[PDB]
Amino acid sequence: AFLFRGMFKNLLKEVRIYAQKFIDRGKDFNLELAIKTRIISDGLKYSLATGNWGDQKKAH
Amino acid sequence: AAHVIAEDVKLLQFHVATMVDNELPGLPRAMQKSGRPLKSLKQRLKGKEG
RNA sequence: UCGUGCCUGGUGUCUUGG
Repeated sequence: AFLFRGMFKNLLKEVRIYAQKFIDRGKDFNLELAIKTRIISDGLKYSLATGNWGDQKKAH
Repeated sequence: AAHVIAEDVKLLQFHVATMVDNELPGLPRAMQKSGRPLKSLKQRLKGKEG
């Protein structure tokens, strides 16, 4: 649960920038490409693998 | 220009200073994009394993 | 009836040994 909080926050940061880059063009934005699958799937799989209870870039 | 040259020599000051010693008080640390701090020359001879 | 030879891994962490 401690993980999944941070990992879900990361993906809301992704869909954010992806909505932005797309509205500014004045076009329309699509969430299917915005949804970065590799946040959960890899974060979990990472922390459960190394043992480091965090993100990979702040793992120290 | 003085401002852009100051940025060049300060960041130059950072890289040259971090080469010998990668443990400064109140200073960012040299790290690889591979997610680890660089072993400076001082780190090759500081510790029990150097 | 033939003639060539030492390649060869670095980094971190947990478990465990006296």
